[PDB]
Amino acid sequence: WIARTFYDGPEKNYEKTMAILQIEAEKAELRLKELEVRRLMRARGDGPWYQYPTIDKALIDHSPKTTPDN
Amino acid sequence: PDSWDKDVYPEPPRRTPAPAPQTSLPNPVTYLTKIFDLLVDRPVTLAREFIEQQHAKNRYYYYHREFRRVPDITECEEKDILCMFEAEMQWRRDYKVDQEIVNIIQERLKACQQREGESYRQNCAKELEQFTQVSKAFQDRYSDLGAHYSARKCLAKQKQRMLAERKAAKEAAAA
Ligand SMILES: CCCCCCCCCCCCCCCCC[C@@H](O)O[C@H](CO[C@H](O)CCCCCCCCCCCCCCC)COP(=O)(O)OCC[N+](C)(C)C
Repeated sequence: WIARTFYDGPEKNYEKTMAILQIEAEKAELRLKELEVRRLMRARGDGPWYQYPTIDKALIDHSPKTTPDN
Repeated sequence: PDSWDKDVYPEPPRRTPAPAPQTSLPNPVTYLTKIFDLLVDRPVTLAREFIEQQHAKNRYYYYHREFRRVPDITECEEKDILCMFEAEMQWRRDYKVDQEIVNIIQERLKACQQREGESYRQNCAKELEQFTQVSKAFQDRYSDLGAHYSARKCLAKQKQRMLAERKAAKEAAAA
């Protein structure tokens, strides 16, 4: 009666633990991958992150400058 | 009594002597047993019959749980957590069953020692040997794993034992 009224079968806890383990293992893998990706982008600078600004090329004046040799 | 299996818990045929009264003096033990029976066993027996018929009026069943086999830790990938979880649970259940097997053998040994009286050092040699074998197996399987034991540590211990055995056998073969 106690088991019927208050508790649940072993399979429920078993499968819930499987799901929790899957979720947290995926999270750990994603954390390692994030660290590696951050290191690579900061070292190289070829990704969307760590893009430090440079001078805009639309600021340059392309017109004769009173002197042929600029 | 069918309440337990006689093959798992063996008991000798229980041969007992017969009374051979050499004197006409009536003993107190037989009269005491007779009055004990009449005054104690009969009321207990009638109460048990009443309770047993009450139980027979309402008969219901309960079942033993069966567990399927799953891949063990030897056939689980290095970082695959789901198969590791299943193998770990299986290994823990097998560990519990092994503990109970050792318990059964120890109960056999204790019962033999009590039963044999003064000739226990001789008549319990089979039980002593069987307990020695079971103890050796259990000690090899599970000893020195630690408080944080697991299937991986048991596997590593077995692997180290097998390396030692293979090396010793190879050295003996080529000598
Ligand atoms: C002869 C009898 C011998 C046994 C006596 C047992 C008495 C039990 C009392 C102690 C029980 C402690 C509580 C244990 C569980 C409570 C918490 C939780 O586990 O239970 C919840 C449920 O709790 C109960 O609904 C309520 C419990 C409250 C007990 C209160 C008892 C004392 C009250 C005293 C009041 C006095 C009167 C007021 C005076 C002013 C959730 O259960 P639920 O998730 O649904 O279960 C579903 C199971 N399924 C999935 C298989 C279907």
